[PDB]
Amino acid sequence: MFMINILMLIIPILLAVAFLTLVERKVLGYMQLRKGPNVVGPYGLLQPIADAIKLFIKEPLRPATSSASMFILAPIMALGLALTMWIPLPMPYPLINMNLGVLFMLAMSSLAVYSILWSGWASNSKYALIGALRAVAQTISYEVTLAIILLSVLLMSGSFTLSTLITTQEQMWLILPAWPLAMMWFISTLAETNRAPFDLTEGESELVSGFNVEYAAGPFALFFMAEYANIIMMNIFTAILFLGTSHNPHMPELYTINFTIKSLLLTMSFLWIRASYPRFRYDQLMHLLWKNFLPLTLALCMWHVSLPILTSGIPPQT
Amino acid sequence: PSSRGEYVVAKLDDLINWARRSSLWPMTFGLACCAVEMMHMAAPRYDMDRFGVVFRASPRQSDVMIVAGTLTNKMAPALRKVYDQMPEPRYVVSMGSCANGGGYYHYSYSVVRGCDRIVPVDIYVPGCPPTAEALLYGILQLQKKIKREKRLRIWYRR
Amino acid sequence: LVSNLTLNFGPQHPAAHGVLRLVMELSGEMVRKCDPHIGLLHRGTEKLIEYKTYLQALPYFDRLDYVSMMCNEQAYSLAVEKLLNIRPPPRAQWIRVLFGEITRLLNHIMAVTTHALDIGAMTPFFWMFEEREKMFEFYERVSGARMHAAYVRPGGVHQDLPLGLMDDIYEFSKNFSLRIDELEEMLTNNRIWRNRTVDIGIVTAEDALNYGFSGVMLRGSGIQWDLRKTQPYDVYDQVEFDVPIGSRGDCYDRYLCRVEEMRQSIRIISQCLNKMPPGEIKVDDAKVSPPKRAEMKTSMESLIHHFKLYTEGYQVPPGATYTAIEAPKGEFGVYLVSDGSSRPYRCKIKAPGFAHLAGLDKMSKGHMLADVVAIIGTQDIVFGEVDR
Amino acid sequence: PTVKPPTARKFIWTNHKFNLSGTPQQYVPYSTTRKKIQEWVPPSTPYK
Amino acid sequence: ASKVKQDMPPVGGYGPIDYKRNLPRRGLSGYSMFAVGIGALLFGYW
Amino acid sequence: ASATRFIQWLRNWASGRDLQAKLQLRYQEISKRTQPPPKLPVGPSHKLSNNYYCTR
Amino acid sequence: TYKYVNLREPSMDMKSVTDRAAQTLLWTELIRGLGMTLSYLFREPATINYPFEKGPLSPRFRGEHALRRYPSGEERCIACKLCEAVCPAQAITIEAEPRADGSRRTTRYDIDMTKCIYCGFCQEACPVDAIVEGPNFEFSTETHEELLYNKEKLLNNGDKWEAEIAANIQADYLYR
Ligand SMILES: CCCCCCCCCCCCCCCCCC(=O)OC[C@H](COP(=O)(O)OCCN)OC(=O)CCCCCCCCCCCCCCCCC
Ligand SMILES: C[C@H](CCC(=O)O)[C@H]1CC[C@H]2[C@@H]3[C@H](O)C[C@@H]4C[C@H](O)CC[C@]4(C)[C@H]3C[C@H](O)[C@]12C
Ligand code: SF4
Ligand code: SF4
Ligand code: SF4
Repeated sequence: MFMINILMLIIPILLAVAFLTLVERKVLGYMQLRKGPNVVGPYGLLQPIADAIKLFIKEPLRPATSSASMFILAPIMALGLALTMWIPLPMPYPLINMNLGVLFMLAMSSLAVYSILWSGWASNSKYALIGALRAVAQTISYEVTLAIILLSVLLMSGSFTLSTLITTQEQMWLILPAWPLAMMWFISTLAETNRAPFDLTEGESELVSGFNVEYAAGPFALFFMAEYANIIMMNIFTAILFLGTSHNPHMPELYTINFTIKSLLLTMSFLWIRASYPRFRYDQLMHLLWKNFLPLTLALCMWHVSLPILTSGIPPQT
Repeated sequence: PSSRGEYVVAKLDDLINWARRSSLWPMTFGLACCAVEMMHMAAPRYDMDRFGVVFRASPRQSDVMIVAGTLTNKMAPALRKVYDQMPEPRYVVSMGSCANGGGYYHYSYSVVRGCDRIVPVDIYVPGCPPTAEALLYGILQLQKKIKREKRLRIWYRR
Repeated sequence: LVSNLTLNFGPQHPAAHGVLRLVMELSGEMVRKCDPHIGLLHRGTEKLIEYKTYLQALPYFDRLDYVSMMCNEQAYSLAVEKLLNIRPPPRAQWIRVLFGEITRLLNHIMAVTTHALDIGAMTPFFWMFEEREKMFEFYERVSGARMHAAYVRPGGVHQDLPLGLMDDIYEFSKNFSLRIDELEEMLTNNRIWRNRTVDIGIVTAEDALNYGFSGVMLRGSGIQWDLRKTQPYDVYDQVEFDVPIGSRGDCYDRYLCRVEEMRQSIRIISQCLNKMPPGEIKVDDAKVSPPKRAEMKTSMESLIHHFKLYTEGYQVPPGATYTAIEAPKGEFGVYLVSDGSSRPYRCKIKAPGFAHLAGLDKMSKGHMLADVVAIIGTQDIVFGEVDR
Repeated sequence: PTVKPPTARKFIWTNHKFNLSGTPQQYVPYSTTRKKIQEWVPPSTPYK
Repeated sequence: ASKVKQDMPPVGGYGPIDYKRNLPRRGLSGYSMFAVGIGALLFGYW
Repeated sequence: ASATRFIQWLRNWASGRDLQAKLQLRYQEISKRTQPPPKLPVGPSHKLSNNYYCTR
Repeated sequence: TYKYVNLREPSMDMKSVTDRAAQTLLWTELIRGLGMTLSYLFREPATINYPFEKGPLSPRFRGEHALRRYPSGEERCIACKLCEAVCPAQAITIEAEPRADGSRRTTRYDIDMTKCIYCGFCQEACPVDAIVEGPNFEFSTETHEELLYNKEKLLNNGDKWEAEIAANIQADYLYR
């Protein structure tokens, strides 16, 4: 019954990533005064299937890889970690109920930079690596503020249990008391996943080749599935963290509906933002963190440690 | 149920063909003027993406090369380089007089008289430039050309 | 010379300007040397023009700056007319200003939107090519071709405006300022866009003139120079408009100048629609301009002139002229030499993009690699005219 | 065309045909001129 | 035949056409925006 | 043009403009595709007398 | 007459400084940019449903070439070679002779459609409206050889498209 419950989490994730690609192309289209996919299946509902079948029958590129082992680890590591990040999410009950769910998710996402680093080193092209190194410095940079911001929030929740975040926001969303942190959190999840205006990997491809340049259609398609899995998961986490739905233990499915709608609307705000702004230059997205977000994140971390004490509002430990 | 091998191969062939024509990611050499009409084929009025044809594709994920402008002798080696890097199945669409056969610089010393001297071409789109609608007709002709492929059916009878 | 990165836009992206091979030396993120290699769209156009009559050579000028089709035609026509010593009639001069400003709008939409598209701002590109698509219809209704009209010819224009065109142009112009405003709601005050353009590719006024720059590249640095105002050529002395002038000489001022030129073009188009006069469209002189198809099938003299005009062509008196116009990209000029026959002896094309691109190395000094994309975009380079 | 029918000419096609490219009815170019230089035909007579 | 029939503007000219930049100024002043933001924090903290 | 009033209010508010006054699309404010035949004028040299080419 | 595109001096009162501080920290202009994109999502797309819907053209449109006939059925072309002489791309090749009835008619009329620039000079130069550019723009082919038109092809195009071509000439011949 648990093996089933795992496949009731893995398979639906892959299908959501499949149909996020349709939703992305159609939302971008209508913001650009066009229709987007609407020919392959009714309203483009078969576009993801055609793209999927097309890529896996495509002739593979020539690996020409320096390290065969690290060539195959990178996609396996990326895909496996992306699926693993979903096991502690309370929707409203987690698949695995962890007492340190927040650290488990924070710790697991820190390993996601190995896929970037390995594939770049295994690519066998010198400009591919400098692409991977530039991306890694961006990923680990915006992890810093995510950890500190997450630390600040958990000082009003009182635990690392992800299901305790629901109880904290039973009376009111944490978006009110922590909107300065929700702003910098939301951006850092854009930069964490390498999304516009932070998708320097795709934008500067000609200047510096991206790390995923060497993989064939099938293997490259897997790198891409892991990347939207993270984007959906980081907005599900954004919803639980700052827009906590109320849980009625007799009607759990009502939580799952209201919860799901909030996850989509943030996930479609990623698409909304992609269609609205130009890209950052690399030294500018490093300036934004080390010289804007980090000073404010540290000041608000100091504030959110002092505030519970001076208002007598320290949350329970249990 | 009961089914022959011939029937199975015909249906699988229809599946892969439907996928390949439904998801045509084009690489575009915007060599000259004809690239401007290629850009109008992506703009709102025609919107090639609604057919499943992505606006921008990398050379090594592309399915079709669209040669939109004059191919000069200085540029010909680079175009053949890109063509070789493209993974199969690969198709070339020749757009406009210049690429089709040299056009209005056909008698020039610096111009390749047609891109079929460099790479194999599947569809020729006439015009100087072809209208965005004329290019769209050409791409839809490539989809029908792909629909009629019989790779599996031939393989069975080998 | 930490490393030399030979950047070929051979695998071209959705820009369509052409293809540029750029050879750079990157001492880290910074750029120390930039070396454009520009033979890839060289088609021998100037030599081919020597084997064509003056009329046969005109379509070559559509295909130079292939986003300024009717402005390139006007430069050729103004040069040939000057050697012929003839004058186009007043109605055609207004049609040539009217479509000269519709062409300026066409060019700046491509210039600003593809500049922004390269710097990641994809959406305004789609917003504005719905407008360019409506402008392409004006081109097709007067000439039959969406792009290469071949409409502006020495002596005037090929045909008269079809009935109902001026109303449709007015309807387009009435809604168009709002379209520009939407574009500025996404770029003018956007901090990301400003960070990518402000104080990038600065050019001093003194270095601009010596390097041969023209157009926005001068006016961004504060030089008060516009050929339409100082050396007017059609009816531009009869239309009121202001020249936008920059103050810092960076990309952001050049971006602002172009966006303000689009507004002044709509201002001019408004005056052309109201002041359009009646009359004929081509010089009433059949040894230069072909007669009407009705007269050619009725009159012996018209048939003879029709027969000779479309075979030998009109002969141009011997002489050499340098004619330049304020093209959207800059000063577009032709040095045209006539040996007295019906085919030009030499036709040298002065492309504003030729000098601007040569000035890239100067502008790129002390900038990151990602800035070079912004510098090339603000120059508005199309390789049809860079190479010819 | 219902309100404003096209003028009738006997040479105009009655059955419109669509693009025949890639089919056994496609158009194949060929020269429409007759031979220029005629060759002298040797006599069948053998006498030496 | 009939007097010349050409493409001409309607008698009286066309109506005025806007060309000037118009970005309408929206939103509350600087002071008000901070007060609304800070007011929300206090309500959330309370 | 066929947007309900609520959606009209929304997109007007988001952009800060009265979009319905200056719609991007064209409906029936465009010229008719069929127009009356023209009668174009003749040039200044269409004279039956005092029109010697040597003086122009 | 010139104007300054960017010569403002920012005000240095506290009220204005706070306005820019609020803008810098609260991302005001960035939200405004998000508003414009949101408005377009609820605007109607400009896309048309090709091939069921087509983009508007005019009578003057320059498309595929065809050779025309008189109402009686005789070919309009008299082999004057004015089109061949004018053709900027040298796309036209003509040969002629006296027909069996002594008429001045071509025996070869060819257009290399891959040389042609679709400029329409040949129809401007024809004295008898024999060569025209039709309204067809959908005739892309799979092989290069299918784009080298001989006389039969262009005569067949005239027979195929005469109904439309004649109406387009009727609509524009007065402008010409
Ligand atoms: C009583 C004590 C209580 C304690 C608090 C009291 C004081 C509270 C008032 C202070 C509020 C702090 C504001 C926190 C937000 C972060 C501010 C910030 O970092 O903005 C500055 C940053 C760069 O600044 P820059 O424009 O480059 O200026 C030049 C550099 N000096 O600009 C940027 O961030 C650029 C970001 C670019 C990417 C933006 C793309 C998305 C924009 C739309 C998202 C809308 C918000 C989404 C919200 C999601 C919520 C779930
Ligand atoms: C990999 C995935 C198939 C996996 C699956 O559904 O099981 C397929 C389905 C749709 C595809 C996407 C879209 O079809 C097209 C997108 C547009 C750009 O070309 C980038 C790739 C792009 C983002 C594609 C990435 C990937 O190949 C996708 C996501
Ligand atoms: S075919 Fe015509 S439009 Fe295309 S590149 Fe050549 S000259 Fe330009
Ligand atoms: S349209 Fe122009 S290039 Fe084509 S055949 Fe006629 S004259 Fe020659
Ligand atoms: S088509 Fe016209 S111009 Fe050409 S040879 Fe025939 S009659 Fe003369």
